[PDB]
Amino acid sequence: LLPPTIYIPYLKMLQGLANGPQCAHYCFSLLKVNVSWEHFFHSLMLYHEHLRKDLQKEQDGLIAFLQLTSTIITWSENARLALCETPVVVILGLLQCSIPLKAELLKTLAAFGKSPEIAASLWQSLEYTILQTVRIPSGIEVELNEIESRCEEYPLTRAFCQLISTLVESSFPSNLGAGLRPPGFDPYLQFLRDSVFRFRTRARA
Amino acid sequence: LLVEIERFFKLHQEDQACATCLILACSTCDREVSAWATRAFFRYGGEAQMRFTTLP
Repeated sequence: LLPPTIYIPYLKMLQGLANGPQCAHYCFSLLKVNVSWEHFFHSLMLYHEHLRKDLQKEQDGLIAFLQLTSTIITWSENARLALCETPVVVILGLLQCSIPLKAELLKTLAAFGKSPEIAASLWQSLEYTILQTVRIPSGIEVELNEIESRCEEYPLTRAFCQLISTLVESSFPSNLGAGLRPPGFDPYLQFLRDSVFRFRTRARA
Repeated sequence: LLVEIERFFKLHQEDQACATCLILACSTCDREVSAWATRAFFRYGGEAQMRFTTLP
């Protein structure tokens, strides 16, 4: 069933079905072997182009698409890399667009992040995706601004934190941000000053 | 070596690596990836690794 609304509920229903580590595996196979994962990313890619070229129905569909990818990627193993490489590139592109959604893709991205060394593609995406627009003077504040400009809303931040929590778990590239800015991990922690400084003054416990 | 060019660097030397990097960038019928990477190496060297520089 193709109708956009049926299609989105289908995605949601399957997410529910994906529950066990075991079920999640089947859901993985369902798309991979006997709609394919590729079709799914394609849809996301297409929406991305339409969104940017343009500059509720879509939110329904996209939100569902993400809800599903998230559910499985979380409950999976070596398979995670396979989905990772593939939604990773597309998801990154989607994040660049404004979207309401930003947070959600960040949550999914995080699920994709692997335990090992091959974090690097992800860190580059994140740094590039904060760094790109911002103009950084030689001081600290300008760096904070880069993050603040991009991570405008609450969902954006929570998603960002989940992704960061995952990447920071155990590793990252040397001389990160080289070329564009003063390198290193430090500015990210500064950003948290913006966050947990503020937290005390939340809304909404 | 395009993906690791240290090995080239080690044997050949930095200068030669730069020269070859320039040729690959300019070189015609090359994939964009190759040209861009070589351009990147030429321009920026290896990030947080080999730096590209005048030294007193």
